[PDB]
Amino acid sequence: EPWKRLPPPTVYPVKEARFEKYIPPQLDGRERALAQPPGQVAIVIDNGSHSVRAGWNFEDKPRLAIPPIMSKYRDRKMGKTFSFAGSDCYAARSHIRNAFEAGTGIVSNWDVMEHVLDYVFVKLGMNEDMPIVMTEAVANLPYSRKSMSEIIFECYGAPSLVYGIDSLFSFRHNQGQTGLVVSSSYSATHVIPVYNRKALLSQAIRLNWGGWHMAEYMLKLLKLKYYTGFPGKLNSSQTEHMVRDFCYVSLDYDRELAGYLDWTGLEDRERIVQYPYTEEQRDWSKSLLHAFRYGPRPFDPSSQAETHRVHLNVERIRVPEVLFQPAAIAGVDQAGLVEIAGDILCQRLPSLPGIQDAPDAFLRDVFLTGGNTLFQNFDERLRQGLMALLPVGAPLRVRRAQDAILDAWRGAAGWACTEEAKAAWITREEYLEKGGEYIKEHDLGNA
Amino acid sequence: QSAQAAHQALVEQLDLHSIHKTFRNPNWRPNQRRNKTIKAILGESQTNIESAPSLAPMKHYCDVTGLPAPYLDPKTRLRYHNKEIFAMIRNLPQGMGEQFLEARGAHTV
Ligand SMILES: Nc1ncnc2c1ncn2[C@@H]1O[C@H](COP(=O)(O)OP(=O)(O)OP(=O)(O)O)[C@@H](O)[C@H]1O
Ligand SMILES: [Mg+2]
Repeated sequence: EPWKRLPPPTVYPVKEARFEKYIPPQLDGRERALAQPPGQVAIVIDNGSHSVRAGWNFEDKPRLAIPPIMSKYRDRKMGKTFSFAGSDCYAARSHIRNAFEAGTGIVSNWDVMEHVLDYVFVKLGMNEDMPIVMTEAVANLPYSRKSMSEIIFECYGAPSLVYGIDSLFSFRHNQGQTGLVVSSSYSATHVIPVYNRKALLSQAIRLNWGGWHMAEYMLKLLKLKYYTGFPGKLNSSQTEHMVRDFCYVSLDYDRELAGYLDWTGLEDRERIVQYPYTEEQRDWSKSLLHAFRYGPRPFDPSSQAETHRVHLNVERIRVPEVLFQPAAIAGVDQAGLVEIAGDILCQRLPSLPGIQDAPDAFLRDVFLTGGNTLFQNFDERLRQGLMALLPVGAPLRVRRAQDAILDAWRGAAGWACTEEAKAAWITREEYLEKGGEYIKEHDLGNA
Repeated sequence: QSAQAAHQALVEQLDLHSIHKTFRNPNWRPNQRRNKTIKAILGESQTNIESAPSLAPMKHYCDVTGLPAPYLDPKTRLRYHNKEIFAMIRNLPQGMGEQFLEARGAHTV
């Protein structure tokens, strides 16, 4: 029988978000900042919903990358409050709160956010004054911008602040002159047309699907697959690492899907992650649900090693495909990524009367940004989808950002002290005049 | 035990609460109601108008396995790939059918 002939399975330990080590305040950073020329220093904060990334504009990478979470509690066995605001918070009692409203790009728990900023400035080595460049969401809400502005000016006393968009910093860092920027991120997915280095934000679209939604959806699927009761504790922190490690975009979904559970070759369409177990003529071989749940091998509940493992199978491809088929696969009731990009390129930009050489000028650089684009074949899937919509022989190119996570911070850092940026800075006195809803409109920021 | 003492030493080393943030303005204290929800922030308006619906025909997938589904069960409203999965679907525990709809974000509650 085939299962007698198959090799022993290869199995991956479950990964999760974990604390690894303490990092002290980086006092050499404060020293270097005081050594730079005047007006050529800023603190740069890519306020990402998955990671807050922070560092000095004069450096090539962030010094900090931490989740936007706090844990604060009183230890009843010691009588003192403890507070943690990054990966020091182990994501060991996990009283976690998150600055962001879950599944959105918008900050809403300002107490967590203010504790997160406290951690940032402590670990940047500030002890008593520096310009701050901060990324915000596309179309970030005025009330949210006000609250963040109040914190930066009135609590921390910072001299100057500017808000840009992480997507657009990433585009300019990769020499983006004109193009269609496609961002898929933890919070969301965006398509933004950029014309002569200025984003046409009135033409941008948000999908409301992203890396957070994939981890949550992957969790729903696993809890359904093992609804008989998986003995391990399923957390979306684990399913995030599954989506990163194992999922990929299909080049031909229906043709790849319909054969995916075929008993031949399922031996390595499946992938197996093991949870840490506590060690002590019609049958399964013709059933589909055994293949779905347990793959090409016999199963016994006697083995603690063969319980406490999940077999991914169809969700290897079914999870990324929600971006392309949102209503079909997850009821998201929104146009797919290819249909969104197609609508912009085909309908909007040729109609928009100020533009010249549309779509063709944009087709020459469709640009991919944000971590949730890093799936394999994401580019080729997007290219082939657009190629069917664009006129024959259109010079479509799809291009990935270099280092598509940190690169958005590098764009902000390189931009931070340019004259275009310093024209966009708001000073505290301008804030005290105008209040925190006011902004200098500029190429890389909201209206 | 030293392991527990070392854990306490690490927990102290990680703690931010013991540290006086010299850069904080002590006089400033927030409005405690500032943590509004997005629903409230939007509703206070009376640009998050970037959402995009669709009109393309929708392909049908199996609620249990995600394989393509030829069939829709008129009872459970679940989509299913084959008669083996139909056998499962009507043998589900009392609340499980609603959970399969919830993964589509369909509901009948
Ligand atoms: N190699 C990878 N392949 C697939 N997904 C990945 C990979 N690396 C990270 N991700 C996922 O992509 C997301 C990271 O996105 P990113 O860090 O660019 O967003 P962000 O700036 O934190 O968020 P946002 O702008 O939405 O507020 C996470 O969901 C993460 O799990
Ligand atoms: Mg981001």
